Amino acid sequence: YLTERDTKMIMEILDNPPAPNEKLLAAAFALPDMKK
Amino acid sequence: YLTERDTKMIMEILDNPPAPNEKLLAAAFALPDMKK
Amino acid sequence: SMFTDWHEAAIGKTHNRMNFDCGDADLNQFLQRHARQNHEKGTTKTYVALDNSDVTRIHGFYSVSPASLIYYDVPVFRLGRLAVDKSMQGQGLGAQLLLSAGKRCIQAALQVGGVALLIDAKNKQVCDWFKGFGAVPLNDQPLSLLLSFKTLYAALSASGRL
Amino acid sequence: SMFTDWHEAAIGKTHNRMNFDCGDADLNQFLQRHARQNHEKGTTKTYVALDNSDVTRIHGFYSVSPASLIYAQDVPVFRLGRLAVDKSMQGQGLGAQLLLSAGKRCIQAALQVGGVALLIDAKNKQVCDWFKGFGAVPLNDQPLSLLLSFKTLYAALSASGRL
Ligand SMILES: CC(C)(COP(=O)(O)OP(=O)(O)OC[C@H]1O[C@@H](n2cnc3c(N)ncnc32)[C@H](O)[C@@H]1O)[C@@H](O)C(=O)NCCC(=O)NCCS
Ligand SMILES: CC(C)(COP(=O)(O)OP(=O)(O)OC[C@H]1O[C@@H](n2cnc3c(N)ncnc32)[C@H](O)[C@@H]1O)[C@@H](O)C(=O)NCCC(=O)NCCS
Repeated sequence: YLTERDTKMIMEILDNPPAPNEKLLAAAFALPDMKK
Repeated sequence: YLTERDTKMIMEILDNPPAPNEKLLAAAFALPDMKK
Repeated sequence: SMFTDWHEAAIGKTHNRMNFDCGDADLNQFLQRHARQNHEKGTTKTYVALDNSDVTRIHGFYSVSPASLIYYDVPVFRLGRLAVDKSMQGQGLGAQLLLSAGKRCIQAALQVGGVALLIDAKNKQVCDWFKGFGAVPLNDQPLSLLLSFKTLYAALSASGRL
Repeated sequence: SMFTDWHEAAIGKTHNRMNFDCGDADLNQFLQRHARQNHEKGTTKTYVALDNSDVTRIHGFYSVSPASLIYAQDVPVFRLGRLAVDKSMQGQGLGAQLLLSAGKRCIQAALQVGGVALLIDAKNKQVCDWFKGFGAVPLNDQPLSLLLSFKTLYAALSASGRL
């Protein structure tokens, strides 16, 4: 059910993965260290 | 992308789950106790 | 800067589901009517952020499940729901929960596979919020985004949450 | 009765991939050429049954991944994409033990992140028959696919104390 445009996009995003943003990083650092 | 016939069967199998047979049980008892 | 006086647990019997208001009736009603039943069945697991002082008060929740996208198929975990109480929004808790869900799903994926988070956005306001974190909206389904475990892992590794 | 002098590990660099023959070229070549790459990427995780004496000898393997079936009027599952036992070691119950071990691994994940059943890919109808043996129900409209409840699997593992 993925369209050609998206099947290509996703393949590219997965093979060539972006680095994390400042917003994504800030969250990682704020998240308390918890188990499970 | 699941047919009406199968969507009904699966729903029934999941709501009313079979008990394990002797072959499934025998394997469970043989399987060495190990970790993740 | 960010609210951090909370703790994460699986949805349980003692948690105050009725006081939770994120401003969206569906997400409120999901938590109230369906979260625990779905968690018992295994259809979707719901994790709540509880106050460290009032341990029955829910500041927010998220829900996950395994899924695949068919091009070969792509193994993913679906972030089906994420929400923060109106009283607690704009203190970074939403962002922390996206990260925590990423963490949980990556830890599972190490055992049984999965490469990305498939994020369900209800409306375009929520979809915008997710784009903020580097989630890429799909062209053919504009209220669905994808976010690499590579990307998520890099961030969690950076901060020592993995 | 059954072969039980083996132990499970994730596919690794130490494991003798070239000695493995299950009598199927594709499954042999999957283990030899694709298992490790797919395991590194996260597309499918492969677990191997090693001899307790010769810890580099592979008696058998299985591979899993998350997936969902869409109802038409979502079912969260783990796909058992592959299971195989060396020809030298077949007919000693190790195949059965690996189905159970894959069930165990996927159930433990499903406790964290959801999933209700094992979706089993059968290559041919001989293998599909073998799976029916264990209470796996073939889908009508996908004939080489079976479903086996985590409730069913859990009952069996709980019975034996593997959970
Ligand atoms: C809104 C959600 C994500 C709460 O996130 P929370 O505020 O805790 O997250 P966090 O503090 O990390 O981020 C919010 C901050 O991001 C910034 N921001 C940037 N883009 C946006 C955007 N599109 N929408 C909101 N905030 C945004 C703002 O500065 C805001 O203060 C969540 O509760 C939700 O979407 N619930 C559904 C409720 C709904 O759709 N409608 C009611 C809204 S009152
Ligand atoms: C044989 C497989 C399934 C692993 O099973 P394994 O023999 O290790 O397990 P286990 O001993 O529990 O089961 C085999 C026993 O079940 C019974 N059995 C075997 N096949 C069947 C069947 N189709 N239907 C019913 N009972 C069967 C027999 O009594 C046999 O001794 C696996 O290695 C496999 O078949 N791989 C694919 C190879 C292929 O397609 N062709 C080459 C086969 S030589």
